[PDB]
Amino acid sequence: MNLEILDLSILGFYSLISSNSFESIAILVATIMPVITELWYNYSQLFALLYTLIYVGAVVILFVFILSVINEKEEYEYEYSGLFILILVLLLDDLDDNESNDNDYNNVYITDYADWFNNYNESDLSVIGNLLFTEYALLLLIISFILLMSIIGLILIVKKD
Amino acid sequence: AIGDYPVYYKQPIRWLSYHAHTRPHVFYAIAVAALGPVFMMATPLRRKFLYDDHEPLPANGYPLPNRSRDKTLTGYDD
Amino acid sequence: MIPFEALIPYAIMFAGFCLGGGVMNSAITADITKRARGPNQEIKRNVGEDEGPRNYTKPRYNTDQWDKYFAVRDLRLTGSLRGQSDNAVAEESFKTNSIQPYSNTRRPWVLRRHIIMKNSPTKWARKYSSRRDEREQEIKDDYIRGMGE
Amino acid sequence: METYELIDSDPKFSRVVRYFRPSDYLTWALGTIGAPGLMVLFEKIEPAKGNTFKMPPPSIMRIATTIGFFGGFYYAYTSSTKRFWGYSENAKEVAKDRYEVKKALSEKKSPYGSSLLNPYQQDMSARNSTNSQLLLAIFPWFNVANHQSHGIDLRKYYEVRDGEENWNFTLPPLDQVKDLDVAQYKEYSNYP
Amino acid sequence: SSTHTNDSLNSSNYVDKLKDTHFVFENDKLPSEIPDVEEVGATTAPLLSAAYFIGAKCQDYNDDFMLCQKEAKGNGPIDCLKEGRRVTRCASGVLKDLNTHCSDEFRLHWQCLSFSNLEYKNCRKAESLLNKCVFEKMNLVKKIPGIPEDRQIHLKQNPVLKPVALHQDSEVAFKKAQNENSI
Amino acid sequence: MLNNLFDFIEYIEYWLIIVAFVASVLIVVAYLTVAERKTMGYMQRRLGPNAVGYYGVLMAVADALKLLSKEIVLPHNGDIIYVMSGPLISLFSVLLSWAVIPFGPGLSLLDSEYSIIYLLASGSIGVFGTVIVGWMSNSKYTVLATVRTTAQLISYELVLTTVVFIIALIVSSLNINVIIESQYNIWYIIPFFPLCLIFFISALAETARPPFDNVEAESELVSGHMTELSASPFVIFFLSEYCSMVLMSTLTAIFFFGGYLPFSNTIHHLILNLFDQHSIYYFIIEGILLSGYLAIKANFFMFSFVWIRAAAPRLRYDLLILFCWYVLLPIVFAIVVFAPGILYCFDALPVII
Amino acid sequence: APLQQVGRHGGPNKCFGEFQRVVECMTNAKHDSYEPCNNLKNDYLECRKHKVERYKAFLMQKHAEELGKDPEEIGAPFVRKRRFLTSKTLGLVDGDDYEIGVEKI
Amino acid sequence: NREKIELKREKLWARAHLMPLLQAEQDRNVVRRTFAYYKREGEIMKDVPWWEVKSTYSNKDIFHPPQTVLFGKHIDRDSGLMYANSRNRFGPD
Amino acid sequence: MDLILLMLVAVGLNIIDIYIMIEILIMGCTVNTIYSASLDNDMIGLIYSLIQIIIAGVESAIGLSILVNYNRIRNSEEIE
Ligand SMILES: CCCCCCCCCCCCCCCCCC(=O)OC[C@H](COP(=O)(O)OCCN)OC(=O)CCCCCCCCCCCCCCCCC
Repeated sequence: MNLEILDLSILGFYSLISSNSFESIAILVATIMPVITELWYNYSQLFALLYTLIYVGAVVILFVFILSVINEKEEYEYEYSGLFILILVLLLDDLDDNESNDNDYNNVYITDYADWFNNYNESDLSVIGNLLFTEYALLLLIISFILLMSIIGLILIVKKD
Repeated sequence: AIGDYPVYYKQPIRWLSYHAHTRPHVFYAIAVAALGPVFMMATPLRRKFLYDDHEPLPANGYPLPNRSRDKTLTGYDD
Repeated sequence: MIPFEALIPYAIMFAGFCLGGGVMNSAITADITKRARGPNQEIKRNVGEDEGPRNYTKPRYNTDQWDKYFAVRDLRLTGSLRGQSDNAVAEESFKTNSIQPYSNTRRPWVLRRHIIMKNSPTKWARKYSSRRDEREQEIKDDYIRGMGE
Repeated sequence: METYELIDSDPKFSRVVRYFRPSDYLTWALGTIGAPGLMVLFEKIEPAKGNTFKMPPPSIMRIATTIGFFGGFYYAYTSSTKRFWGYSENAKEVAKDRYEVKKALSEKKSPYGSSLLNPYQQDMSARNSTNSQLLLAIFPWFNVANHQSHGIDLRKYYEVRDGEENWNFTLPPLDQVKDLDVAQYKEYSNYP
Repeated sequence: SSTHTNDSLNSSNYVDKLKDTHFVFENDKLPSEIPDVEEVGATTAPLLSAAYFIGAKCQDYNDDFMLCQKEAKGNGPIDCLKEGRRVTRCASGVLKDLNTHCSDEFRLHWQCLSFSNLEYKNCRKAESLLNKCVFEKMNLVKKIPGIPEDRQIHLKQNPVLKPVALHQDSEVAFKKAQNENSI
Repeated sequence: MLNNLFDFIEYIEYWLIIVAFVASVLIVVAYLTVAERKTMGYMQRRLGPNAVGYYGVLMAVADALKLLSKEIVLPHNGDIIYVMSGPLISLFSVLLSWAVIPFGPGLSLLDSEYSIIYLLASGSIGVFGTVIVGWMSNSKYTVLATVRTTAQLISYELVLTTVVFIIALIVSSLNINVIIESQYNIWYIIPFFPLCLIFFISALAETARPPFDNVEAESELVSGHMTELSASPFVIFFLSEYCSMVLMSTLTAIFFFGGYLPFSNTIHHLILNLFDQHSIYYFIIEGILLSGYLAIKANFFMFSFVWIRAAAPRLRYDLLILFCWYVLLPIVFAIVVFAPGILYCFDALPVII
Repeated sequence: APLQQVGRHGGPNKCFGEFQRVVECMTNAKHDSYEPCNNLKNDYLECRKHKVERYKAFLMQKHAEELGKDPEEIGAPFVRKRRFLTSKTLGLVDGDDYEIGVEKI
Repeated sequence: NREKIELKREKLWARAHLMPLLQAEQDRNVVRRTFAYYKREGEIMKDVPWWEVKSTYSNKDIFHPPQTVLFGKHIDRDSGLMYANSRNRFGPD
Repeated sequence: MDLILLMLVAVGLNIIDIYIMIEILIMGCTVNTIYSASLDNDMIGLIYSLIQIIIAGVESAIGLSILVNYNRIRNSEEIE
């Protein structure tokens, strides 16, 4: 019983009914959490933790910006919607969940055959660091160049003087 | 000039004294950071005076002998 | 003057760590050792008269892909992921008891069910445009048509 | 197309600087003083403030010289690089390069020199640094490693050219020269 | 490295549930045209204990099998079946000898490894007794290639890293050989 | 029975191990509150709790039970989401962080080569629980605490993360158990004494403990984000905050004092030589000793958490922001360059074994 | 030439060999057109997705359905729960059907 | 750290010596399952005269083991708790 | 349901809600990259995935700063 379906259905229901900005940043948290958990199992545990390390810090900075901008607008603005139409919209979106139309690729399972040739076994993060600092060191240096531009960019935009 | 700000290219030693006294969080953070590359430049001195580098690890797969197969090899046959 | 009443809570906190360490170190070690005795419950539980003193296997940590291969291989030889055996020759059952995991390769559910994340120009083309699938079906059709020759 | 002999497709940083001609230092010096001169020239063309000439402050002159110092060196570095690449007249550089390589070969030493980088890193470093001088105006990147991918054959250093008979250099076979790929994989084919 | 794959057992059953993993068995043996072989029955601990003895005894067959793989140009699994069976029999012979000449020393070593996270640095006392017994009865010596003979870590007198918990059976056996063998 | 019971226990054995593990952490957290009051009392020349249970051993039970028998204050019963979402997220974040804490070699619920990342990532989630309480709240003191809480996170998060990365860089591993075993010959307190002080300062900032107790300053913001909390929401937040104190105290013992490694190797061998390794009694004693070594080191820093509270006044949060960015960050970034330079110079780059 | 298709341990993965043979064919001077390298490109794409092999499996399953063959009579036995890879299924001589321990290795 | 390098070297050579025997066992397993795949395909497609049993790769000089399979009996279908009511793996129950 | 542009309703009616939508959309591409890289056993794709996370984080900081200054300008009299 894939419980990931139920969690996404609940998340999608609140996306259509979210009114204030606080409910929107809560939607973002309710989006990263299914991504991290579904990454923690199945595909990649490494990037599930990397998503938590980086995006959670961004969420707090996002949240503290909301406290400086909320201006009573959505605390009294009315919304109409309707319970019946919201469920109908979510039901129709539930009907089609096939992102690809290659039936053979989606219905036939495959296996891999492991080999003992790799006596030197290390984590994927070490291999990423091996290539990032040697093969693609230019990308790493340009990324630091972009980070430098952001630091200068933030100061000039925000600082009054 | 009992407490003036020294000019770096005229009094380099006095200029360093100003930051060591007024900005300790800057003078000593750079001093610790500088010793990193400094020890890296002293590596050749260690290579000749203390000991040599270790042999590289066999982290490149199975070591295949650089020779043709021995066609005269038998034993443990079917 | 050492106040012993202030040290009473620390002694209980000291016992708190020892409770976790004592239970975890012993129960986990015993469970691994018990399951390494044999493939059936009559050997795991009952200790034979001629059997020697019990040698315990401690929990394994800091593993890699090679240890995952070893654990499956040990399962097919002893019925335990950490079973013990130094036999020179394996049983005949080891030849044909290999385990091969077959699984689907579909995208994560969040990628194809999130109300926002699933929408992109390429994802719509994959989901609603037959241009990619019609062309790729030619390769599948070429396979059968090239048999008779 | 004005083409000359290829010396080194990825010349080392020290090799490029050593092979500087007197004109290369001249262009380096002109770049160093040109940038302060341009600030003087710009003020003469149109003063920064007012209608009369006003010398730029010495703080501007100091930073302008530093910018010109790196700008002049980069220009000189590019000019010397083309001689290794063969895009420019390099008969002086060819003769000097051949003498150094033959001397190293006669000593059973690699012309490229010993390296701290393993076989993968030496090849990786060459890929990053090769032809990087084409973007030297955008951002710097230099060959500061002793790799063996220089786009030349050491066989061409065995043939004797005019003016080299008196060099009296004896060249052993390449398989007996240390730190060469053809003289490392003796025991294992995957380990040097 | 605990990265999930499609080639072996994953970390938890939740990974299997998301992947819908099927653990598939095959009931067919190798075809009769391929000669049958006796598979090695040693588990992880005995194999790690005898790793350097298999290499010393079966070095030429290990190299020949691996040289067959490289010279097969992608057809290694099929072409090198004959070379594979030589390695399996040679490796089995080493384990058979260890069970007939050095069984007490062999079992003491790999049981220490099971007791100490399968780490070589934590069973030097048991390994030293095993290495001495194998040499005196099989003329096989553990050797670590690429380094000078006296700079081998298993022969180091005072290692920086030592086991936290001593193995009592190893300690008793080591003392029984110190006083008796070296009078 | 008998046969059907002797395998039922085996079927449920590992759930008992987890339940015992949960009880082990809760007992330390429960009596840390009692220990803190007792420790501050004698330093302040009072006694601390000694009249709730024999010599005060039931003080933690009374405080928890009384609050669990208190009315929950909320605008409506259906508003149980608002005042419980915050504390539950904070509690789950710190409890999940304990999964990668090894009481012995391999004695951790979660073992992975990325345990360090999981530890830092799980702790960052707990910050989101604190800011949830200030959800367009009508309480002005709750709102002011949320602003201060975000400011403190910006202070310690960069400093705390980089210090842990230096220790991981020294061992070239992000596995906590590998870091513990790497300290057999030297405890990292000696080579990295500045980092241990920096780590402890960041630990105080992370837990909002004095002198960095700006989130819950009684003389500034009555109770901070907990001013509107009562009964169970207060307990869960109170439990989570003290669970972080134990966790950070245990982390300090792991990163710089060898974790569970014995104080003296000779004494460890002598005690274990009194027990037979063929019996389970050896491994019961071994777990007590190894965790006892961790407990003694962890109790010292839990003592130090109380010790600094009773000896230092509170520092303003804006001063804390300048403290981390101007002082702590340059120092830690300097060390992250200094350390590889030393290791490469002497041909001692770390590998995992 | 930049590295592509690098395995999780720093070496070539399963499909690098197919990719390498494609590059060698395309960059070889003896060829006049890229037609001889077309078959090598299909193999590399087959290595990653196995789309043709999955299609072949689709035909075999569909063909057996019209013939009335039961899937369990011509298929391969499988186990869905890892804790139930019992020693009886593995064929051990004294194999029991009790579940195996997969909680903590 | 310098001892860890020597310890790392000892571990790497120990795995290198065990590699040929472990891979030889694995090679036979792959060959055994490769033949089992084509035997299953041959039985299913025997009534089709024009069907050719072969891999989906044009390079016949490179060994490509099939990575698909057709699912048969569900051995642990009847399994409950603490015990697998395992069905017969070799033939009908 | 996607072709009728249903996602335009799931996005809230605030400027910061547009920012959240962009982060989710970019995150979907990164998840897809991890999905492909993990199946292929290709660390190059994981290098791409890490770059996409770092680059997207830079984008959020720049956009927030513009939005911070934009909100500052309206409440910028500060006569008090
Ligand atoms: C984690 C355990 C402890 C937290 C449990 C709280 C459960 C509440 C629902 C959790 C979020 C599920 C997905 C919904 C997305 C966010 C929508 C939202 O704003 O929160 C729902 C909450 C319900 O109240 P309601 O009145 O119906 O909504 C307002 C109607 N104008 O309306 C509110 O605004 C109240 C918000 C309270 C604070 C919630 C902050 C977000 C919590 C996220 C943590 C869990 C991560 C997501 C897990 C489920 C993913 C689908």
